[PDB]
Amino acid sequence: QWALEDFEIGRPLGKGKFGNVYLAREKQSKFILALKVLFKAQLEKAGVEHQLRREVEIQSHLRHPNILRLYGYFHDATRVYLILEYAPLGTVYRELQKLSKFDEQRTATYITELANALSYCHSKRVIHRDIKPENLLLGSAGELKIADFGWGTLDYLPPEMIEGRMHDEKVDLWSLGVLCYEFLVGKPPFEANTYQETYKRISRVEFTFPDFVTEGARDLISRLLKHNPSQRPMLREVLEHPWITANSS
Ligand SMILES: CCc1ccc(/N=C2\S/C(=C\c3ccnc(Nc4ccc(C(=O)O)cn4)c3)C(=O)N2C)cc1
Repeated sequence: QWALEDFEIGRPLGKGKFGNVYLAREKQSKFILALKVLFKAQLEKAGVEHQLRREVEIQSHLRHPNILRLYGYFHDATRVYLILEYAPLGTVYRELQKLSKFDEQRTATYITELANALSYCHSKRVIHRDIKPENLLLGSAGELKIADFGWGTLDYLPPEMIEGRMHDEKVDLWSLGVLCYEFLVGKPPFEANTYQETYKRISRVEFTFPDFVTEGARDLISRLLKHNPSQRPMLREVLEHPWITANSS
């Protein structure tokens, strides 16, 4: 429906595996949004075409305030364009870097926001979203927005996905643990200098806490980071968790 001639392109906002995202404005309405540019040549030399277009026509039907919206899309001769919600306050990564680590209120708040977004995805049968801080954006009121493109790094993957086995909903509860830890500590709990070592650290579930992490947070993270998926909580139970309810908004 749309065309490139409909939009005025602005400053760059980020670069992903598949393309660059620019700030953009639609002329008729003056609507501010983000526009992504994917070269269909680059897509077909990695063999990723149509693998993603499934997710494109899925994302389209995912309306939730803690998930970045995909308004629509179109293609010219040599390229493909995605019209997406623009998140004013940038990535959670950029924010985590400035501050080093987040306090418990900000952290629990993001975990609540994440949980609701994931609980929503799971109701719509969408499983395993890549929620690295680099893929988390911040809306105008500092509200978290899940913004990934997957359907490299092991840091957020649970044992089952790295060890080849089948997985379910509860993958996303491991990730919440990894992120609850990374928000408070500043570094994910299984970080290492090599792929091969992170693999072991994740497999053997070898994480430790700095002195400053509270016993309530040690509890939640410990609950979320279980090798056996069955043992992990439900998202309801995470939102119910005392440490969360105490500090969250
Ligand atoms: C909706 C489905 C979707 C999700 C993610 C996608 N991939 C993206 S989005 C993106 C960046 C992006 C999208 C929307 N809003 C912002 N907001 C920002 C970013 C940076 C700054 C800043 O540093 O000053 C300020 N605001 C950034 C991206 O880089 N990729 C790969 C593509 C489609």
